[PDB]
Amino acid sequence: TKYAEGTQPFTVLIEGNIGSGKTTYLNHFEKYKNDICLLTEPVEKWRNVNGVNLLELMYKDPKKWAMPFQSYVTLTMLQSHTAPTNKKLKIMERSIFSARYCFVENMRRNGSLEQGMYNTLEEWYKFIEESIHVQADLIIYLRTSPEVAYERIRQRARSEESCVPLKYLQELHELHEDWLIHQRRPQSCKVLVLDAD
Amino acid sequence: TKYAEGTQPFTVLIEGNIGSGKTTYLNHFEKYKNDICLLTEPVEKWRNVNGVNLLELMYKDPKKWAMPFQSYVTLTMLQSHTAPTNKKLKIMERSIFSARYCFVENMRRNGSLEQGMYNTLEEWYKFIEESIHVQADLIIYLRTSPEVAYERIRQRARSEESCVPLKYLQELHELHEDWLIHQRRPQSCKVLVLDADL
Ligand SMILES: Nc1nc2c(ncn2[C@H]2C[C@H](O)[C@@H](COP(=O)(O)OP(=O)(O)OP(=O)(O)O)O2)c(=O)[nH]1
Ligand SMILES: Nc1nc2c(ncn2[C@H]2C[C@H](O)[C@@H](COP(=O)(O)OP(=O)(O)OP(=O)(O)O)O2)c(=O)[nH]1
Repeated sequence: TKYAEGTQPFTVLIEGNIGSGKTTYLNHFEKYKNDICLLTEPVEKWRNVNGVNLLELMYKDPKKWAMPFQSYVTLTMLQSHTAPTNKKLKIMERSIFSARYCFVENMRRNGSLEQGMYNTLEEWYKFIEESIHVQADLIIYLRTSPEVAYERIRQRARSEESCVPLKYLQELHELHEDWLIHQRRPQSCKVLVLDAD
Repeated sequence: TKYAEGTQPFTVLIEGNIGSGKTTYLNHFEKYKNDICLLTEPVEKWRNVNGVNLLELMYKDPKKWAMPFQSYVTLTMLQSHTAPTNKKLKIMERSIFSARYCFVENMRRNGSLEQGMYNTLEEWYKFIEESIHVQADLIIYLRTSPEVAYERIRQRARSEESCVPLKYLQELHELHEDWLIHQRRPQSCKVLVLDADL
C-alpha cells in the first residue's frame, strides 16, 4: 500500500523533447486552473535549489553533476505525481518515466553516469515503484524532429541551455521514439501522438 | 498515510562510530532470531552494488562519489526501516538518521558535498519524512572514544578504510555526541547509552 495510492485523479502526462512545446501546450489549459490540476514547467525548480542552479552546474560539468541533478529531477517528478488535489483531472509536464527511460539512459551511454551512479538511480527506481504510487492514464507525445526542437531552444534562449548540441537532441529524440512509439520500454499506458511542426 | 505505516513492530536502532562494535553487539541477539528481526551489516550492500564497490569509490574519490554513495546509503536504510516483518521486535544496525545527522554533515564540512548536492539530499530527507514511515522506538548508543574506534578500524583492516585518519573519527564522534548526548537534532525516541570501551 503505497504513498499517494487512491488519492489521485485521472492523470495526463505531457511528454516530448527539450523544446517540443510542452510548456506552451499546457499553457492553453491555464484558464481552467480551477477545474484541472496543472503542474507545469519543472525546470524552474531545477534552476533554483535554495539558491543553487542545478540545471546550470549539470550543463557545465556533467561528469560531476549528472547524478545529483538526476537525483533531484526524480524528487521533483515524485512530488508532482503524488501531489494532492480535489480536481477530477491532473495534467503534468514530464514524468518520472522520461527521466528514467530517456535522460538517465542517454547519460549512461554518453558516460556522464558511471556504472555505479547508474545502478544507484536504478535501485532507487525499483524502490519507488514498490513504495510510491505514480498515477498514469494518458501520455500525449508532442512529436517533433531534432532540428525543430533545436530552433525553438535557441529562440527561448535559456543561458544554461546555450551549448546543447543538436546531436544530443537526436540522441534524446531516438529514446522518446523507442519508448513512446516503438514500445521498447517495460512501461505501458495509453499514448496519443501529436505532430508539432 | 505513509508507506510501511502500521506494519512495523517496536524497533531498536544500534548507533555508534565506525568500528565501535555495532555488528558485534548485534550478534549477541543471534540465538533469538526466529522472534527478532535482525538487520545487520549494511556496509556489505555498499561494497557490492551489482558488482560496483561504492564504499571504495567514495574513499578513493569523494568529490565525485560522496553524492551517489549517500544516495544509496539512504535507499538501503529505507529498505531496512520499511522491510516487512511478522516478528514482535526489529533491531537494525544504523538508520537513516546517522547518515543525515553525522555523515552528511561531515561530508558537507570537508567539501565532499557541495551546497547543491547537500541541498538535494536535504530535500529528499523531507520528502521521505512525508512519504515513508520510519519506525524508531529506541536507539542504543555504543559510545566510544575516537581512539578506541580507530584501533578497532585498524584491527579489522578493511582495504577501503586504509586511509581513514584519526581526525575523521574525532569529527564523527563529536557529531554522534551532538545528536545522541546533547540532543541537538530533531527527535531521538529514547537513547540508551552504553560504554563500548570494553
Ligand atoms: N525532464 C527532464 N529534463 C532534464 C533531465 N535531465 C536534464 N534535463 C534538462 C533538459 C532541459 O535543458 C531542461 C528542461 O527540459 P524539458 O524538455 O523537460 O522542459 P522544456 O521546458 O525545455 O520543454 P518544452 O520546451 O516546454 O517542450 O531539463 C531529466 O532527466 N528530465
Ligand atoms: N552508516 C553510514 N556509513 C557511512 C556513511 N558514509 C560513509 N560510511 C562508511 C563509514 C564506514 O567506512 C562504513 C561502515 O561504517 P559503520 O560504522 O556504519 O559500520 P561498521 O561495520 O564500521 O561499524 P561497527 O564496526 O560494526 O560498529 O561506511 C553514511 O552516511 N552512513
